[PDB]
Amino acid sequence: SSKGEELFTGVVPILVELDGDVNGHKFSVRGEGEGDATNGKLTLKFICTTGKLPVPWPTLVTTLVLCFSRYPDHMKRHDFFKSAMPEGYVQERTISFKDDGTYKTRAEVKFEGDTLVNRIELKGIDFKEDGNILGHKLEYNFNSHNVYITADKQKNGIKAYFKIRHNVEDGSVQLADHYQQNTPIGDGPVLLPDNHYLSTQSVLSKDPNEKRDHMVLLEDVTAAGITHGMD
Ligand SMILES: [Cl-]
Repeated sequence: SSKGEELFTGVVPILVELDGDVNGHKFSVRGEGEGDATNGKLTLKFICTTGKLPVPWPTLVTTLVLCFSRYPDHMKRHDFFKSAMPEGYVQERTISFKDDGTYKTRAEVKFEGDTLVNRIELKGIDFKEDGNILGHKLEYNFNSHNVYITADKQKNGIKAYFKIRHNVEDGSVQLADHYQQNTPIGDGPVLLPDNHYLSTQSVLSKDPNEKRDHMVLLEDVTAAGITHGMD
C-alpha cells in the first residue's frame, strides 16, 4: 500500500481539460464528474467547449485517470497510479489509427486541492479529411478492453500497450494502436508494478437536456492478473 492510495478512499471529484488540434482543426473538451476507486467506477460528462467536436467522441475516451482503477487487495502493492499522488504523473501516448492519422498526447494527472485533475494536450497529424475520423464515420459506442501494464524501471514509471477497435458505420472496424508511458511528477517513492492487465468496461450516452456537443461516460476499471487478463 502507498500513502497516495489513502487519497482515493471515498468519492473524488474529477476535472478533465483537453486542448486538441487535429490536422489544424482545433478544439477543447472539459469533463466534470467523479471517481470511486473502491469500486473502480467513474461517472463523467464531457462537453466540447469550442462547439462542434471535429473528431468522433469515441476516439477521445482513452485520452480523457487510471488512478481510479480498482486494484484487488492482493495487487495493491502494484498500483503505480495512486502511489504517484498527490504530486501526480505524466501520461503520454501515441495512438496510431490504422490507415489514417496519429494522435500524440501529453497529460498531467494530479490533485488540485481535493479534485483530481487531468490536463491534456493532443496533437493529431496525417489524418484523411474523408476518413473514418475526420469524416465522422464511427459509431457512438465503445467496447470492453484489456490494457497491458509493465514497469519501466529506468523512468520509475510504467508502459502500457493495447488496441482499441472502433466500429465503423459501414460494418468495418477502425483499429487504434495505443502506446503509453507514465512517469511520476514528484521525487518521492512510488510503486512499480509487475506486469498485469486493466480490464475496462465503458458505457457512452447523452444527457437529453444538454444542448452542447457532449459525451456522458460511465467507466469500470479493474486490475487483473497476467494469466487470464487478456480474455
Ligand atoms: Cl461522436
